[PDB]
Amino acid sequence: PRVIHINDSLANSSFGYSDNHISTTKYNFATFLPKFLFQEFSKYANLFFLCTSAIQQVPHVSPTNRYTTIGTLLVVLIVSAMKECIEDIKRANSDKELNNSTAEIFSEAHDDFVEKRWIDIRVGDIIRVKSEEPIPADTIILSSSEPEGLCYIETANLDGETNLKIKQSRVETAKFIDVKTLKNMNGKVVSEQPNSSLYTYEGTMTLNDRQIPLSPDQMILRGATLRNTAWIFGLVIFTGHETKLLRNATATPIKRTAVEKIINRQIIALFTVLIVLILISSIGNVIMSTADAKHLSYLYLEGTNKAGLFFKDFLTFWILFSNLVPISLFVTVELIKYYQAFMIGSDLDLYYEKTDTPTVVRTSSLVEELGQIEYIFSDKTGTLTRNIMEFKSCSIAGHCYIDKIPEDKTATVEDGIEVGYRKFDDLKKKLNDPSDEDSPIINDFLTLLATCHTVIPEFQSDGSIKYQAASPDEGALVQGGADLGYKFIIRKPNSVTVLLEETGEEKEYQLLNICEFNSTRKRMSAIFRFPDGSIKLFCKGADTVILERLDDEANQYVEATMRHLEDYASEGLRTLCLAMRDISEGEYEEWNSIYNEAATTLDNRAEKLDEAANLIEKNLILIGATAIEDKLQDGVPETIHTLQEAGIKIWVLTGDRQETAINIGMSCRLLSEDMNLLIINEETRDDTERNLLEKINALNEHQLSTHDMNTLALVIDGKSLGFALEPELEDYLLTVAKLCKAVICCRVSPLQKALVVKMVKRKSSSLLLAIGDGANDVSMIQAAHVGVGISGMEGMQAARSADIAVGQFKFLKKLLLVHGSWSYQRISVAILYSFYKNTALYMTQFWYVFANAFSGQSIMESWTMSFYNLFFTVWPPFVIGVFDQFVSSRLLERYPQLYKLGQKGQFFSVYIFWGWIINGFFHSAIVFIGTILIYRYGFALNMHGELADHWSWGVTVYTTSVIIVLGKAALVTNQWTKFTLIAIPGSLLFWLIFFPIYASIFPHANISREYYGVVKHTYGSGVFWLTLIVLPIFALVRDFLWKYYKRMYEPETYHVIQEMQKYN
Amino acid sequence: TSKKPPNTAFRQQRLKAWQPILSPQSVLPLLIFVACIFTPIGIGLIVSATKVQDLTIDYSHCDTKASTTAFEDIPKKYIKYHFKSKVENKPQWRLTENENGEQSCELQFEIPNDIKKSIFIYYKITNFYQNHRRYVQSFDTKQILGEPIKKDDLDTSCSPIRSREDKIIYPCGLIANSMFNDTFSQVLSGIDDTEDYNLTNKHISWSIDRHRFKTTKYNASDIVPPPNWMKKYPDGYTDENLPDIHTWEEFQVWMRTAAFPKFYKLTLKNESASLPKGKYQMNIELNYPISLFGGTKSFVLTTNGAIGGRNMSLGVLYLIVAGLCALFGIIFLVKLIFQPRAMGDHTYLN
Ligand SMILES: CCCCC/C=C/C/C=C\C/C=C\C/C=C\CCCC(=O)O[C@H](COC(=O)CCCCCCCCCCCCCCCCC)COP(=O)(O)O[C@@H]1[C@H](O)[C@@H](O)[C@H](OP(=O)(O)O)[C@@H](O)[C@H]1O
Ligand SMILES: CCCCCCCCCCCCCCCCCC(=O)OC[C@@H](COP(=O)(O)OC[C@@H](N)C(=O)O)OC(=O)CCCCCCCCCCCCCCC
Ligand SMILES: *[C@@H]1O[C@H](CO)[C@@H](O[C@@H]2O[C@H](CO)[C@@H](O[C@@H]3O[C@H](CO)[C@@H](O)[C@H](O)[C@@H]3O)[C@H](O)[C@H]2NC(C)=O)[C@H](O)[C@H]1NC(C)=O
Ligand SMILES: *[C@@H]1O[C@H](CO)[C@@H](O[C@@H]2O[C@H](CO)[C@@H](O)[C@H](O)[C@H]2NC(C)=O)[C@H](O)[C@H]1NC(C)=O
Ligand SMILES: *[C@@H]1O[C@H](CO)[C@@H](O)[C@H](O)[C@H]1NC(C)=O
Ligand code: ALF
Ligand SMILES: [Mg+2]
Repeated sequence: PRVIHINDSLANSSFGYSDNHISTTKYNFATFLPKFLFQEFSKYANLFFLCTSAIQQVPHVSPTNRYTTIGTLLVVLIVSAMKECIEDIKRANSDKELNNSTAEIFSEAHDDFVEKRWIDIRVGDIIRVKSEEPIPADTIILSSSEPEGLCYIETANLDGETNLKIKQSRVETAKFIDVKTLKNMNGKVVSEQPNSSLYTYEGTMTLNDRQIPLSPDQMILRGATLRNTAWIFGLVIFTGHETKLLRNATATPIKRTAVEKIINRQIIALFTVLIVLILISSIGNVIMSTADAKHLSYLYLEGTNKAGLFFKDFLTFWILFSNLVPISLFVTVELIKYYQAFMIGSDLDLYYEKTDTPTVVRTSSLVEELGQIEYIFSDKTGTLTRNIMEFKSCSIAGHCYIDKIPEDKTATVEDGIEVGYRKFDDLKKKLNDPSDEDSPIINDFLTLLATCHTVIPEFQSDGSIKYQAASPDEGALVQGGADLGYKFIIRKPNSVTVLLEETGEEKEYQLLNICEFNSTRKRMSAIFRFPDGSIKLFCKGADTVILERLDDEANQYVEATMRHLEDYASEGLRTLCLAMRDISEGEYEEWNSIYNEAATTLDNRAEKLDEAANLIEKNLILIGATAIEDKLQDGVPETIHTLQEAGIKIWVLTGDRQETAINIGMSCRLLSEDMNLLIINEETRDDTERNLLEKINALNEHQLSTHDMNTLALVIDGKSLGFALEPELEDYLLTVAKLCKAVICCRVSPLQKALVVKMVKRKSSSLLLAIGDGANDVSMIQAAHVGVGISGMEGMQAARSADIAVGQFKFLKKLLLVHGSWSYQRISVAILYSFYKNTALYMTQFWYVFANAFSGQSIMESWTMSFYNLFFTVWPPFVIGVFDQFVSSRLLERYPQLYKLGQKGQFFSVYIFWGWIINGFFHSAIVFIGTILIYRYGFALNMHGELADHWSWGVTVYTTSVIIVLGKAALVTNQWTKFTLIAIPGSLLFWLIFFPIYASIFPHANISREYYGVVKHTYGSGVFWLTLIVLPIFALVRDFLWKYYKRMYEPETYHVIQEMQKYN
Repeated sequence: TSKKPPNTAFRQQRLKAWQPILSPQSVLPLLIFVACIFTPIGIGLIVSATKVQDLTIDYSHCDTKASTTAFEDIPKKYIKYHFKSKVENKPQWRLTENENGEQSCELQFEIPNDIKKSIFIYYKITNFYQNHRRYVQSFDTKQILGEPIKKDDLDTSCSPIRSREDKIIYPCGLIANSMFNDTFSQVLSGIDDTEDYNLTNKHISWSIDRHRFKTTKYNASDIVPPPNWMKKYPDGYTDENLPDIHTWEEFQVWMRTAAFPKFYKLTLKNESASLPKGKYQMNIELNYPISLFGGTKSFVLTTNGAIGGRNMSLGVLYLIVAGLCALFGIIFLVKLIFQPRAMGDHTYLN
């Protein structure tokens, strides 16, 4: 139990509490490298490059330059380090900006409130929060400018909605208004330990000698924001990393994709192959040098030690064969991913021209996941639903009125009871003339709309009045009465003033009593006194409670209103019935004494007041019903339908209550009336366990038909999800959630939005995407494999904290179907090809170790072996991984099931990787054998008996390998634009024009002095051209024929789609 | 519209493209064209390789097998030949020995027809790793140009053969230390009314080696021959024994290393006229022992063709490609005709 003293801070600071210190920075200037290098060299390619560069520096083992590999390694390490430093600076700037907030602390020196900062606010500082300034820490409210300690707090950070939350002070401590009296109160607060449950709190506060309890009605969290209140006094309990807001938040983990986790195992396998080759070659070398000691006397072999030669040929063969894991691949993959992010963030169909905010990919190293998403976790308001509720329809005097009448049923058929749609103009026309009977009912309706609410209006400098409503339906009712003509204006205590734009006269109503809204009552009653001197009761609530309490002999329009509630409920709109009654003075004089009888019983207040009020709602007269819609964004249902067709499961985690979440789910066509909703709203651990057992036992017993599986949804409450995430009940929730079609989670704290994602990604092996807006779901975006934030709106915390930022929800379709799948098909190939064209050359260096007594001689010049991966084989990988489209965009959008081609991993795996490697080995062996067979004894030239040699043959091997890899690249491409036309034949022409220039100039400058007569002994002979013509075709005929066979007599789905595209 | 992306074909990924498709309407004609253009080339190459007539005599083991008195016939496992006619008398050999102890092998063969083509004389070595890592780079490229390189400025690649008894070795490295030093008599002596065939030794190595190999500028009091040149230059160089590697074309030919353990090296040639039919003799000084490396040195007399020598590998590869293309074209044609695909344009599983 945390014990806190209220006045003496120097006395309560002895326990060692926090100091309001928040930290969002991972690295500092004292331990940046020991962690950055550890997280950088925890991979495998980095360790391999480090070992290779460390071994290459010794003199008598390196055939190539010593600074290229380590140079590029240091360059990429510097790039990563500076990116990380920029991100850390961005975090530290926001942390310092938040830390430099001007608070007001009650100092004993000045004995008054001084303007200090959020830092050094110790546990116990009686602080003052002004009008709209955010709350500094977890503070129990003591008083306010309101008459009875009431206050409104917006909780858009710890929740998701902007509705005003009511808090109040205890009656024993809500009297301290001035500051000079705050020095008199004393005592101690015994509170709970720092936790993460937002909607729960418990504690005691002992003042002079009497103690008062505590509850979440007094606890104000750090993420709140006081509104509609001049000032409040708050005693701080939690601070810093102990507040319930920032104690649930977690750090940012390092995100790795599935392609990376496959590449790591591919690198392990390639390292094992490399070790096998090194061991074979070294054993062969030592065996030959031990056996043929007599026939190798012309080399003056030392033979002094066996290990002294073995541990050196080991290093020589390591440096000779380490090109199997190149670094050009690992820089081109990053360049390709960055260019793909640039291309994604440059499309018009992903541009939202309302807020002028195009999409931006803030982390390219994850775009490859956009083609293999299986789950989608989404927050309700902001992403799916715009936070705008609108009064749509009213039904009074048996009629029904809307402004935008649709033409499907504009003709009211007058089939007995009137059903149809009429304009609001005809509503004003039956309101204007007094001869109609319903006009006292119509204006009594519009006063029940413009008076019964509890909305707090406010004016602006423009004159457009903004209403601050504690519930959005009451605010939409006020705006519906306001644009109809009955504007709601200045609200003083115990009276309501209404400005009437029909007549121009400003009325006023004397508020006698209001009974609060209750979910058990689902009613709201309000007795009023009029300018007439008459006492009238207004009551609004659901039909299932007030329809029992009518006088059917009195009202004549019940049959019209129940059918209007039936076609309103057939569209999923939230409805409310409106009732009224004139009352007399004698029953009001008695019911006032009954209300003061309920004011006398402080022991019972939840039960006494409401049923003391229900004495007077024994009979009412129905006016009619209303319909408030909660409009969604454009294209939400179509995108939900498309993403469910493509095979993606969609969950909805929200901070709202249950009924509105279910209504939104029904409205967006995510749920349906036939879908059996397994609702779990238990309140204890054993009860949730029993509920889960009952659900799973009733599900596994019956046969899971396709219709039953499709028509099944799950709805969980936050208090029950708090127990369903324990290690015991985790499997039950997981197995009951996977059978459903859609899952909804209500009353979910920001921590549970991430706990659910963690549970799903641990208990499975599927990729997750989380799209959201606001701050509460940031912890969610950090937990999912891919994070998406709604941008273009105020408070773009998600747009800054997410990996991708989009304008709205309807783009998430094209981000995943087209740009998502394309990427997965591109980079994957761009990796495999990068493991091919490399090997297909350097494996020749292996087939040569049998023709030189296992020495380690290379057949090409070092500078040419370096230029291989720089000038002649760099453009095919980019033109394949950037500007290649294996299927058109419209066909990817028309057939969503093609997305599954990337969802199960049918483009990149270990099998295809080994296939590419073996094809490279085969091509290398073919080249080597053909070349050594054509150049038998060097006697292959027709120039006065002169012969070829070592380099005049290595050049032919190199040219043949280049032509073969370019032919393979040309066979892999699907479409031939312009970059593909000048990237694959372009490299061939580049080499064929660059070799005669490099070999006729650089030898003079003592740069590669081997090519002194190779131009004439290669370009001047016919055998070179004939080999160039006949060997690549011999090597690529197998691939050509297998491609033809696969596309003709055994096609895949995308093959059929490409065949459709080519002709149709 | 400040941050609105541009509306260009490049930025929107809708460039004008051309999608190729592997259809039997264009794949089978391609195989037909390949098989029709690669068979004539292969036939021409095989004809040009067969049109080359040559001869090869493994003159190793001539020390023990050959007869000192009169000529005896060489065993059949040492002779190879390809001519336009038949050989009536097989080649034979003899072992001549001088008074000081130097031996020589005299080969005696017969050319049955007039070879109206340029004649070339090579020596063939086997099991000699000219491409070893410790052997290719072991030579100093500055001494080849003639620059008097000091002892400390000498390249370390000649580490075993780099200076002796505090004296610089002029031809650096192991490439010059181990040189083939068997001398072919620069004439084919005709026997019995057969005229002598005068060969030549000038212009043999590459035209660029006769430009980089220049006469040294060293003085003989500074340099000392390699350990394996001491029999030709006993007790060091002098002011007259110093060789000029500008015209010593055998040295140029030997320095240009080979890529395989079995290689040719041009030694003699003649391009002015032909050698008529008749019996010829060639004398070969036996200095280089084969016990040093364990291979077989041989004397080779060849001509020149379109691809150089008698090698069928190129024509064979052309014919293999053409045959594979024709075979698979026929297979695919019969599979298409007798078994139509009938895939359907709108037949899909989505
Ligand atoms: C004598 C000349 C022969 C020429 C003709 C020979 C034909 C038969 C060759 C080998 C027989 C062995 C197997 C043949 C039987 C079946 C071949 C299986 C083919 C196979 O699916 O996997 C391939 C591996 O391809 C090799 O690995 C091919 C290599 C096969 C392994 C060879 C063994 C190598 C061992 C080392 C040799 C060392 C020699 C020793 C030298 C020692 C000297 C000291 C994978 O690459 P792939 O590009 O084709 O993948 C295809 C293709 O890309 C395309 O059709 C599809 O995409 P799209 O439709 O959308 O485009 C794609 O989904 C996929 O289907
Ligand atoms: C004729 C008209 C057309 C002409 C065009 C010519 C092409 C121009 C050239 C454009 C190319 C653009 C980069 C594409 C990849 C470049 C090759 C590469 O990066 O590979 C590293 C290493 C090769 O290594 P390896 O061979 O694969 O294996 C190890 C082996 N050496 C061993 O012995 O072990 O290269 C080097 O060390 C020298 C070059 C350093 C470049 C550093 C990266 C630049 C970043 C650049 C970052 C820029 C900013 C990026 C962000 C915007
Ligand atoms: C032609 O080339 C061969 C191959 O190198 C030469 O044979 C080698 O000649 C050297 C020079 O005398 C010999 O070195 C000597 O070896 C004995 C031990 O047998 C040693 O005591 C001497 O101090 C000297 O080092 C070498 O043994 C000999 N054989 C081999 C296999 O290297 C030949 O001399 C050359 N002939 C001409 C005319 O250039
Ligand atoms: C190629 O060989 C022919 C035939 O021996 C050489 O022609 C003869 O050369 C000798 C030597 O000078 C002359 O005595 C003969 O008179 C030449 N023959 C005739 C018919 O005149 C020819 O010189 C050789 N070419 C070379 C070595 O380059
Ligand atoms: C031609 O051959 C004879 C005998 O071998 C020789 O004496 C003569 O010098 C040769 N001719 C030339 C120009 O060397
Ligand atoms: F916008 Al929400 F839960 F509805 F974060
Ligand atoms: Mg939201």
